[PDB]
Amino acid sequence: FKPMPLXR
Amino acid sequence: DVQLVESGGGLVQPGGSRKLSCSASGFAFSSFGMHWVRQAPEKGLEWVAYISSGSGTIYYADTVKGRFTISRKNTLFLQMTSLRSEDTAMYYCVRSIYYYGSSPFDFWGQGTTLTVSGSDIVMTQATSSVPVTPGESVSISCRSSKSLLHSNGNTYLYWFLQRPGQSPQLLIYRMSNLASGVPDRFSGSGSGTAFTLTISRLEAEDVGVYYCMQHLEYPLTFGAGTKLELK
Amino acid sequence: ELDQLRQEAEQLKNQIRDARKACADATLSQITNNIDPVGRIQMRTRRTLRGHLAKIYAMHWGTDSRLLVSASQDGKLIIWDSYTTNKVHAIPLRSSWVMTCAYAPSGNYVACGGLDNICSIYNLKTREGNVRVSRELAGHTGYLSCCRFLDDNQIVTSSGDTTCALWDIETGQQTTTFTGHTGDVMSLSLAPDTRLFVSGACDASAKLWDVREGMCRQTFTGHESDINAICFFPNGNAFATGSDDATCRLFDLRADQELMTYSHDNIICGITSVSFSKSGRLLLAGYDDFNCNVWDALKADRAGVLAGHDNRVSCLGVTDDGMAVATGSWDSFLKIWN
Amino acid sequence: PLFQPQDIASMVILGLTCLLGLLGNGLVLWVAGVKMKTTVNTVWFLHLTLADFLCCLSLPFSLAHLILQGHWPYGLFLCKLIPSIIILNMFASVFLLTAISLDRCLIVHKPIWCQNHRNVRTAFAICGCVWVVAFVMCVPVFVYRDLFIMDICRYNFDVPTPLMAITITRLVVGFLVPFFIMVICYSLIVFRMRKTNFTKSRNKTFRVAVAVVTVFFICWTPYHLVGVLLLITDPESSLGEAVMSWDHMSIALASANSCFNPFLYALLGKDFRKKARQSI
Amino acid sequence: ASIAQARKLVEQLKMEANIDRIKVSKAAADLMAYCEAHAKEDPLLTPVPASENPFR
Amino acid sequence: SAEERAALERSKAIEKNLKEDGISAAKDVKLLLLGADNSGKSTIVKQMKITGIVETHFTFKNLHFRLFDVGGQRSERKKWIHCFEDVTAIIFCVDLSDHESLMLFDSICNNKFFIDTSIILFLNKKDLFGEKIKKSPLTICFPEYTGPNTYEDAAAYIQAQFESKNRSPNKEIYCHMTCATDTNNAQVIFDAVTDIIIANNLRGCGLY
Repeated sequence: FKPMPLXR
Repeated sequence: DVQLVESGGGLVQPGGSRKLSCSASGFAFSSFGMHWVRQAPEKGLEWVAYISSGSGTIYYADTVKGRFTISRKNTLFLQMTSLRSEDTAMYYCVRSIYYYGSSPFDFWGQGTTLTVSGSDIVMTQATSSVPVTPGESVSISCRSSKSLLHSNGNTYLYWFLQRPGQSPQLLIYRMSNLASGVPDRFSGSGSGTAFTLTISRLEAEDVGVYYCMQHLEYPLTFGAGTKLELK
Repeated sequence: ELDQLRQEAEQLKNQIRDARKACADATLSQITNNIDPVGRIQMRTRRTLRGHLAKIYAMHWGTDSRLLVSASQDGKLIIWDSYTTNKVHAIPLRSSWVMTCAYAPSGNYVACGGLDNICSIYNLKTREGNVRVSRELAGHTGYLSCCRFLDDNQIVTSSGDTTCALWDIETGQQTTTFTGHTGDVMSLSLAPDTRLFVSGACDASAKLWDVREGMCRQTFTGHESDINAICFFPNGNAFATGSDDATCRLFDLRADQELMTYSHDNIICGITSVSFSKSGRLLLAGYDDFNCNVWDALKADRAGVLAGHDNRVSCLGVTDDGMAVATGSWDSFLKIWN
Repeated sequence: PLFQPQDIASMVILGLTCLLGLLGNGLVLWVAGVKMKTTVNTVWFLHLTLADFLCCLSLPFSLAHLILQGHWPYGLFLCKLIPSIIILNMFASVFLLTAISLDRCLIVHKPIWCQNHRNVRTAFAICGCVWVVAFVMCVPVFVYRDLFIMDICRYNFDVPTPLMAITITRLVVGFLVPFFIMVICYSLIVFRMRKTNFTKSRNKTFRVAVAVVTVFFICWTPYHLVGVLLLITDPESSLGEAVMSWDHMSIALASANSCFNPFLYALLGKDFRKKARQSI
Repeated sequence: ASIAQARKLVEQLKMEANIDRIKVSKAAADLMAYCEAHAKEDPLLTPVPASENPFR
Repeated sequence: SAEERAALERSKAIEKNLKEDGISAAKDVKLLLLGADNSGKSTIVKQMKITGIVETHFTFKNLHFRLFDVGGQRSERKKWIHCFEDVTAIIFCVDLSDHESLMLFDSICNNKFFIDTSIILFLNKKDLFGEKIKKSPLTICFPEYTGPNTYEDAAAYIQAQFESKNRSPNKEIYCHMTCATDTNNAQVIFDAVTDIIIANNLRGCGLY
């Protein structure tokens, strides 16, 4: 699982 | 005029359930706080229940809590469950208003008779009986287990008069003020823990039993009572 | 005979003017120059009574300096407890167009009035608990602009029919009526001894009255517009008048002339209320510019600003003991300053 | 370069947006909730600017996250609460915009009903319902936000079908329904106002309506567009890399609506304009 | 017609033209003396301490 | 805090009652009656049924009106006219049977307290105006009226004279003619009030 940028 | 007539007593088997209702007419009952005060066949007054205006806050005594409930069309109900032998008394109806400068406990009903076959501010009326002649000044004393001078500067000692064969009347409220209609001869004083009501120019109609009550925090515990018997 | 009457009136006016001019040997400003100034009087808001929903037109204190009564335009006269910011009573009014209120010195009655041409007396110590209309006075043709309590039985009122009347709250009849103003009367101040009172009408003239004989005693002039407020000095020997000409003027009863003009070139909004301090040293005046100024009564100087109102202040009043100042504006909020 | 051009643009726009939105929302909320009373008209502005202020105050958290990697040097419960708060404030903003459009259309078309049954209490009730709906739709964020891997604030999906469901509900209820409701309401407003009874407000109403709807479109379309673009097929293709790169600018555009809203909505009434001028 | 009003105005002016007057110097001195005597009893021109202030 | 709690409860209860009463009162529509003496205010306030201020209330198509008549105040208007700053509209009635009213309209239109409130104009006694027009020219009141001596043009000129007194672009002056024998006054007032309500609500939100 690649890291996710915040928001969504 | 104001009227508080009530009924619902009689002879009750132990463990039975009764309902006492207080009829009010002649005043704005919707905006007054109604209490319940009882008197044993020989003992003094003892507070029972209190219901606020709008059914907001209801308080019950330690010996009453859990078993008895009160409720309010201009009628006050007091549901009574699990009647025990200690509940024999004469139950009275009392109205009260609380605002700045108000006169709580002003009017008392005619009462009804019922027969069944640790932080309290204890008050003592040391003199059980006081013989006094007409035209002579007397003194009625009272005490308290805790200071009754609140931080706001108001002492909360209420003096009551129970004429022989009649409902109690409010004579002095807030330990210094005189109730409506009370003759000017009465005057009450005191400070902090000890209080005194001075009766000057005694008349025939002032003979009776005088009572002491506190209002700093519930429950409202009364005194034993001083009998101002004639001569 | 009209010419003779006019000549007599002109001669009498000239005689009064000359007599008043001869007695002005010195002014207050030339006398109180060597007293140290009051400095800065920085008052901060202590309480903010937020109960109303519409404009507030009047506010009066009780004699105990704890209770106050506000008569707003929402048709409600809520009696206020200042210390706890609590509502103690809520008296709905028959006519919602009310522009005056009065608290009895004993504290048992509250008066009200407005565009109904009728003064209403409410009993706050009824046996039944609620508040009832004890009496409804009638007899004014114009609107009732002010009402003050002499005692529990007599009430004196000022109305827009160019007449002020003395009433008896028992029989509800005008015991004595006062005439002489040429226009609407919109202010009234009862003397501390309750034997005299003065009225400021919209004809730009102030008059002194005697309650007993019912005759006008003195007439004060000097304003270029309608007088909107009036108030006695604490000693009862002088009084202050605020007008719509942005000026507050000080008169003397005995000297019978003007003494000081409380005006600033920067001020243009009118005055709606004038009140003094307990020692008679300050003069708090309510302007329509959304703020109240504190004037030095002895040197005609400003001493501070009681800013904080979003709209015009319509009523001002200080307590009897002088421990607080009350302002009531159209923003529906009343403020206590100390 | 240490930062990619898209990352640089996203960071700079985030900083500018955070500063401007903090200032504007603070001023609007302060003025409306202190200087003036809460009438029926100002309730909507109060709640929308509150949501925008919360979004702008949460934005520096995004700024701090978007520096090196985003391994969240802040904890687990905070990792479980911050995204939920961010999504809550953003979607509360869009829902309150839709509610404002509905209220305006209802005022125009049925004046008697609004005059006779609409007051401050009803506005508070419907606004609270809007807030509750936003909280409910953000409940999945709270129950799935977690520092799962932590070796990274992974989004829990315990290709995931629940991810499909979440994206579908987000897109539908956050873009399609509000857009149609707002467009229909403003179109009906202008159509009714083109009935010759409105000779002094048709131009201003038309300009405001077109500005509001076009700003909403250009602010929120990239968000869900890339949300569904990166969710289809393996992003191994150049298109997948491209959409991953634009994701930062996409969330930046989504956030900037919070700062754009106050000028377009609250700073329109003459009374509010005068109050803001006086307060400054 | 207006003869009665003219007579009333003349009588009122005659009554108001005979009040005894004192020089303004004495009035100003009396006002100053009243303000000086009660300076200590005015809590507005001197900030009352928070202990004595009931609105604190 | 012994019996101060009960005082706090009482204060909260009466505060809640104040709020409820205010919300109940805020629904009503408030109009203000104005006009010269015997202009026809009494006729149109009695045709809608139901010495101080006289308040008349009636409900018409889900709206509760409150007509406030202040004709009994024989004093200066400027000392009590600010009481009605929040009225929705002003009903101004002119008796066409008789220039003494144009000045009053000019005074009330440019008043600082009524720079945003709409003014509704009713003209009464149409038959009387026609009879007077036949009997006497309509140029006696207005010397500068160079036009035909007919009712139709005279009414238009009167309306123009009264409407030209407006100076604020943010207000409207509705007009109407009455014949003292029709019941359309209620419908006219209802339509005008709905228009004014729409305008005020749109202006409050900033969409105007």
